[PDB]
Amino acid sequence: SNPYQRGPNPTRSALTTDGPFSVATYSVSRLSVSGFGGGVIYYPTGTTLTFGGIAMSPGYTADASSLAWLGRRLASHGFVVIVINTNSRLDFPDSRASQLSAALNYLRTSSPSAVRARLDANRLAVAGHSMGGGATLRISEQIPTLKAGVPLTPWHTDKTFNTPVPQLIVGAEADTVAPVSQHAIPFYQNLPSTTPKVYVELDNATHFAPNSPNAAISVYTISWMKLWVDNDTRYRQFLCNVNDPALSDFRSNNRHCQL
Repeated sequence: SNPYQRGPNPTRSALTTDGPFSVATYSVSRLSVSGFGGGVIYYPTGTTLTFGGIAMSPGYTADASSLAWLGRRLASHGFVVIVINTNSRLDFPDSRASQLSAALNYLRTSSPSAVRARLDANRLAVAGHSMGGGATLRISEQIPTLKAGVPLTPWHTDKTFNTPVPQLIVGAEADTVAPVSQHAIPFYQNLPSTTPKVYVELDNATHFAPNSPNAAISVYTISWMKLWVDNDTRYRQFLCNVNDPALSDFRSNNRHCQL
């Protein structure tokens, strides 16, 4: 019996809409926190259970609203999610990584009591778009107790990240901002061979696909978070033996397909 398992047995279709948990939102004002620019918390309501936490970073120039659909999507599947605003819209990936760390500390320590009541403070993960995807890789190096990272169409000047944190990297096949041959794929290849890793390549997609509702991004992000944050092996089925019309490529070392 897995004490972290939440929700009914999944289907692929179920991972393309908001999940079964009702969601509350809390706006974190810039002037109320230090180390990051505030943001929005999405968290489950109507429940006595606790859930893992996820911090998400937008990309260059963007704010938390650019990932609002995804923060709510994840929270509704059973997670406490903070989507950050950054100190400056022009912050680069390593700065964003520091701010994700500050946001996770805040989430665990100083967020509203109703948020902390829903949070298992020890089961945490990260995701982000573009420069925020680079930040996801960087913070995974810095905090190797994180349970998972999901870099979405990631961008970073550094290509090698030494982390044991399982990563599912989403590339956009037709990306010209962070071309997968120069960003996503090198990131995937250069992670340690012993780290569980997946590369999902969205067929014909472009750089800003993650900022709009996207069924494939939802399926793979929920599944990776469930598998690693909750140890929920019911989600292996979406990550193994994959033949998905939305994808132009799927690569993995398949460490996640077994215990």
